[PDB]
Amino acid sequence: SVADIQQLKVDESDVRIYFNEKSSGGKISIDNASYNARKLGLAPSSIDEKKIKELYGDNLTYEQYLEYLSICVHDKDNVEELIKMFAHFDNNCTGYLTKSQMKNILTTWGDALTDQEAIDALNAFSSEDNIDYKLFCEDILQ
Amino acid sequence: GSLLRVQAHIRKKMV
Ligand SMILES: NCCSCc1ccc(C=O)o1
Repeated sequence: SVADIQQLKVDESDVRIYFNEKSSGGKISIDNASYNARKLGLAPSSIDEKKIKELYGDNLTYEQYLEYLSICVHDKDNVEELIKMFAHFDNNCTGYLTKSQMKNILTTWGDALTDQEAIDALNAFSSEDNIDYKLFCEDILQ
Repeated sequence: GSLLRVQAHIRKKMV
């Protein structure tokens, strides 16, 4: 209600239908809410999930889920912040990180991916060992 | 920080 529901960029019919696909007893789990956010093209982190859990627990009513989705819009996101994070690790200044170097970063810190998730994501992007991380960040943001 | 945004967009893409 106080949330930015109007602004939520997403087809509202999909928002509802995705909720009905995953809801049980009128509520949707956080895991399924984040899944739906992703299907709608939003990118929640653990910070977003923690915020909504702190407010409402593990199972959200429809209204609460709408509020969760509005938390997930991340208008501030840009490619520069993503590139700069990887550039931290590019100490020899090549413009590339290997798949192993990328796998290590993505699986060791933050909202760590599993080895298989990282590997699958990197393999989906490129068949070569050297990854242009600028192009990778451009790809994931869209 | 940034890292989380990177991981978030990868999870989005792989869905
Ligand atoms: N599970 C991550 C919660 S906050 C820790 C963290 C790691 C990296 C960042 C931001 O890039 O934030």
